Amino acid sequence: MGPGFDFAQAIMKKNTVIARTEKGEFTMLGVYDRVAVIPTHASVGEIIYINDVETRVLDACALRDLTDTNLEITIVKLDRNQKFRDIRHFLPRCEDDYNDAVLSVHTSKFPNMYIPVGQVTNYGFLNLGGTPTHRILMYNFPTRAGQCGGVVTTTGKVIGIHVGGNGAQGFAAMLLHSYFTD
Ligand SMILES: COc1cc(C(=O)O)cc(OC)c1OC
Repeated sequence: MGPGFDFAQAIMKKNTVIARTEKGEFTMLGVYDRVAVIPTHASVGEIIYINDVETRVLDACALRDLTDTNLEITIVKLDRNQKFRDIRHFLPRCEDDYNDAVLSVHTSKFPNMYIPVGQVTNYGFLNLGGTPTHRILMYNFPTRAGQCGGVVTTTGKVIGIHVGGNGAQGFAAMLLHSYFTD
């Protein structure tokens, strides 16, 4: 409907797949080569379904900060026959607050879904499902089951992936450029 939705749609159309684990179907952001991200609570194993294709997992790393606190991001390398467009130049370098973000989701349950979530706070610490978590972004939208892994963007930046909510607020894990230096 506007330039925010334009950027979000460009990311969804080329850099997302539908990931299925034993814990559910998730929006999965492809970042470069065969490397993607997903919430850690997806519990990625040795095998994952990618757009309903059985796919070997070459590597999976559940990220933690240097205080050894959960970040809720798993980086997955997929045994896929095709690379993602490299979008690392759209990742922020530092923790920040943002204006006018979009949360985009693509699954069987929620195809081509885009939500204007407005202002995004650098919230920091969250007890996420009982797990102390750092680098959380917060937005005031009543996000639901089915939106986990959803991409959070502004115009020109891919800033986070949706990991939870409390009925009134939604919470995303930050994506930082430094996670994807190879
Ligand atoms: C349609 O929105 C954009 C898409 C892309 C892209 O390369 O996908 C790059 C942009 O910045 C130059 C955009 O504007 C912020």
